[PDB]
Amino acid sequence: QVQLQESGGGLVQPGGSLRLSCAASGFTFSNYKMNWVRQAPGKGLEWVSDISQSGASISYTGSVKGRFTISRDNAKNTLYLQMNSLKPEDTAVYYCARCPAPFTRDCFDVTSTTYAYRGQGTQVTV
Amino acid sequence: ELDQLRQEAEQLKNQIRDARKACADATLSQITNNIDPVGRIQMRTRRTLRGHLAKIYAMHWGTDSRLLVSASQDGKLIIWDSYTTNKVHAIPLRSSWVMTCAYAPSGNYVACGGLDNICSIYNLKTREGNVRVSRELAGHTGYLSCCRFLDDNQIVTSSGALWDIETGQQTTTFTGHTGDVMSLSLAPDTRLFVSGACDASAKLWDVREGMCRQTFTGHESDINAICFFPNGNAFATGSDDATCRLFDLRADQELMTYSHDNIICGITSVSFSKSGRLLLAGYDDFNCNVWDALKADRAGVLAGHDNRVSCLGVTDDGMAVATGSWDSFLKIWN
Amino acid sequence: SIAQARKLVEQLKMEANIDRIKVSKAAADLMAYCEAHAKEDPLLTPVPASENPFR
Amino acid sequence: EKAQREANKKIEKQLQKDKQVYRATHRLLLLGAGESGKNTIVKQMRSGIFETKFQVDKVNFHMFDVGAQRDERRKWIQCFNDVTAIIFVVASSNRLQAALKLFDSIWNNKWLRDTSVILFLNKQDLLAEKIEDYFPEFARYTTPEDATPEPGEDPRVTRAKYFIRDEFLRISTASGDGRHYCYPHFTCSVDTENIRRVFNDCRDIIQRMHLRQYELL
Amino acid sequence: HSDAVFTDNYTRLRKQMAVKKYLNSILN
Amino acid sequence: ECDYVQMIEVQHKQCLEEAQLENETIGCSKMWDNLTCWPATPRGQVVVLACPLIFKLFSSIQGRNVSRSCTDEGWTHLEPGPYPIACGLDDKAASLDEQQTMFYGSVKTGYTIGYGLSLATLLVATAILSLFRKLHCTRNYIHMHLFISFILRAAAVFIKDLALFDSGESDQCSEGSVGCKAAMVFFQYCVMANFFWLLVEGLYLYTLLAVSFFSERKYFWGYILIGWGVPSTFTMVWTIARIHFEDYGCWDTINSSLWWIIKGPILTSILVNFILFICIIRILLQKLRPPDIRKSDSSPYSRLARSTLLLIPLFGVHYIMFAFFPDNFKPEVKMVFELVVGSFQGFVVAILYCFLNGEVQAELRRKWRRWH
Repeated sequence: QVQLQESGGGLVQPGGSLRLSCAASGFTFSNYKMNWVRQAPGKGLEWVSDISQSGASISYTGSVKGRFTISRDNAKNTLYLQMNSLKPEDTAVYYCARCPAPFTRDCFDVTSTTYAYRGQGTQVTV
Repeated sequence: ELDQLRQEAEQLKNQIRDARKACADATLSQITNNIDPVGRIQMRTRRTLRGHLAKIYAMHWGTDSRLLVSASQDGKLIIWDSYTTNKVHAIPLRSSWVMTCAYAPSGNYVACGGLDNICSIYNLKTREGNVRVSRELAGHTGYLSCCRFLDDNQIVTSSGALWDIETGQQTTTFTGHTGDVMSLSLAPDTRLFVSGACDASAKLWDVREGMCRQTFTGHESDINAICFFPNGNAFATGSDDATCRLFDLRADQELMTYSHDNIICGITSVSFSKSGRLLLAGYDDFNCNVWDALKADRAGVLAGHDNRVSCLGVTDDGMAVATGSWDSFLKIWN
Repeated sequence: SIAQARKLVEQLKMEANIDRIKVSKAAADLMAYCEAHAKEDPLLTPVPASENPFR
Repeated sequence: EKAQREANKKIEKQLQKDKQVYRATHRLLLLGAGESGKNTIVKQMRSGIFETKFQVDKVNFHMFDVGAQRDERRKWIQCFNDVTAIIFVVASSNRLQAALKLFDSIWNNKWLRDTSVILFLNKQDLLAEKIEDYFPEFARYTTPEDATPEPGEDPRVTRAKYFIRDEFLRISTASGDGRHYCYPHFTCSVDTENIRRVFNDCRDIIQRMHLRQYELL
Repeated sequence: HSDAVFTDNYTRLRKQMAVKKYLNSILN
Repeated sequence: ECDYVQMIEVQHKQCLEEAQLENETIGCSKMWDNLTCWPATPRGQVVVLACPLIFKLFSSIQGRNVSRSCTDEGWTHLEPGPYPIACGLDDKAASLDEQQTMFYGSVKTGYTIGYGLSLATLLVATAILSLFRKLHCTRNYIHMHLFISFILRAAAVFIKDLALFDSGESDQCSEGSVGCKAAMVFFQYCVMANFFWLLVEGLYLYTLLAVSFFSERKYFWGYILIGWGVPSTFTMVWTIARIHFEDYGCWDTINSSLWWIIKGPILTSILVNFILFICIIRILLQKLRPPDIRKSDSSPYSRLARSTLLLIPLFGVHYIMFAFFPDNFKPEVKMVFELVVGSFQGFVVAILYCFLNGEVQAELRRKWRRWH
């Protein structure tokens, strides 16, 4: 079945750097656009970044523009997210999400609650 | 707390996967390799129904395999006579966003439902001769996607539940799905039914006790269509990942995957034939594919339709196969 | 989500106790069912026009 | 057989007379990011689907609301591919990023690539807030010469509102390719020009469709 | 239209040719 | 100009009687020679009188007079002019007539072959638009009605050519049959019907563009009426006017005021169309240019020009170019330009709106795949 596992995170000092990994199982990595979404404590889900199937189209939200970067590797079926110059505002639980439909250059309900194609997510605090 | 809940849940999933792997040594394709191929099948458009105004979502074949029901976005539920291509009935609908329709086995009642979250039951035959509203079930919170009649007083509905016609109350709720349930099928013995949601899991529910007996995984996208095998010990699912899958209740695992490289479109309608040898999947490339259930080979292509195919149905006696699409046409194939 | 997790664990435990027969037996059963009703399927074997409603 | 034919012809004439009015009604899909002032707009113009009927210049318009539906909008949105337009409301006053992502999803849908989108910037509260940290590109943004700000408006408010408009248009014009168009507007909840704006946008959409029918566009 | 004026001009030309040929035929 | 040959035999019969007086020196009285007759001649003197009016046509000299006598050997002087007993000026510009008839034959062949090609294309185009059920729509109904109008116009052209010029010119001059009048009436009806359907095509797109919220189904009958009955009414009015007043054989002459009954509406059916066309162009312009903000929309006026070029044959506005000309360059310009463009207009419209149409081609390729 489809499953997403997030690894990494933890407690780091503000302004540091940390790398998060997302492992996918049950489907082809290259056929879906992938997303990172954070949820702050006491707040709803907030979209962070998106990466296309081949990685040509990569975009980030304006809150963390110029600080966080995303990349994907289809051969290892894994996605990497590097965070540099951390901020206290970025204390949240992070979720690696898969777009519901393959071979579609868009996808809906990425930040929707009770999303089926979403991983467990890891808490990141500074 | 929640962490060890998740840990033993993962352990249970691993145990289920190991049990499924142990019970599987050879696939159905390996066994059916030595049987004769079905061959190339030619189907011709025997009748065309053009009375509809907008895109058509669902249809249901009749018990006598002559009368049918069709639902389109114009808000008209049309009862058709498939033999002489003459319209039998046209019932206006309160909500034009109808997504599903069902035909009673006795032929006296017809169900409709959609985004209004309300299922309307109409009496086809009455003393005064005009179809009226007989029941209005408004207990659901999500949009209705499929409905099937168990009998004249028992109905099963799919929303993203079991209802009694006489009292109009939700006597049984089938919970456990995470996504929106899109398709529902009824077993020949009217004792079990499979429901596919907006996820890889399709759940089998017993009609009486109302709990989920089995859960089947394997799909890679949202499940849109489901249909029981004529035998009743198996079923087929069509999802958005451009693949069709066959599962069985006794073994509780996947049989084979029907897919092609040239196909990148999801499946919206599946319906087995009388013998179960043909799967008759409906795709988004404006055409349907006839899939051999035992050899995973495309028997034929039904490219008569001009828009996306939404519903496909097979007669009870397996005489003709009807197909409705996003164009206001219903086409009958042999 | 403690209650939901408990419900999921209970559902998985219930699904663990079901008895599954071998895949080969079920495959043979479906093959025999398909071959027994092959002559009763007009789609598999074309029906003669004499008794065919749709022409 | 004849007993069936009189019923068939009666149903046929009923369907013809209903089609005579079905094509005269325009269907619109109303969408918003929750509490983005859409309900105020509905109250100004006047359980699963809430429908509103209003006649403008002897032309009927039938608008559909989201209603009591779950947040999972991937599936049922496909039911609104044949509507005349999708009126999408954005709270312009990070909900803005969520609205932008939703607009991107709606614009690029395979089934919704043939329907036009009427973009409304309902929350014109930029004057109260006088934003820069949320969008780093806004710091170096310059007001385009195409802007036509009304007299009596602060230049910073105009710069911010056209920055949001261009942020929406860059997604809108990324893959429009001419089959569908977007019509952004700087409207307000209490503004009475929403009906006229929708009327003009629908007229423009139908004229463009007619031009495409004759291959003139 | 152009068709009518062309037809009128051509029929006048044909009549003129016929008259001139009739007069020239009888030289006497 | 066949109304002069009758007096030749009239005078032949009038003076066919034997001479009543033979008391002259030569005895000449009351016989008819090739041109004129003399009742009685005084041999003492000879008079000079005007020549017969038959040669007044194609004559640059007015009031010419010749000397005529009675003598059988010579009616006039030995060498009065080119021909002895005729007017002073008889024949001129021999090669001009030959070059004119050659040019007329060439242009006749040209527009006939153009009309034939247009008809051949229009039959198959109409068959494609009518047989296929998918293409059935109001625009395609106006498109197929305009094709039928062009087909009828070409058929009437061919029938008129067969019944007017293919027949013997002497036979037509001697008498005009009822079939000639019927063919001319059908020709005028078809030409006016074709012109009125180019206007309807322009009016339909105009109504579609300016009035988006317009119900075409309940106004289709009005379009059919204005496209068919009005040309029929005008044709019947012209026919009854010709029958009542100035029949004069075959109704090919247009020098009478009744020709305006056909000329009047047709010009109008052009002018309004042109105006509508202009408005339609403006309707496109605001949409063709960048609607909201400035983009890299290179060459929008080029797109407007190509749209205008492809819309020229559907509207037939080119007729307004040389329609207003009363007599300016009529033979070498208005007729040549308007017959060639009129003959090829049907073919161009058929190949532009049926063969090159995206929807029609997309349906035709899938139909070809279905059949093979």
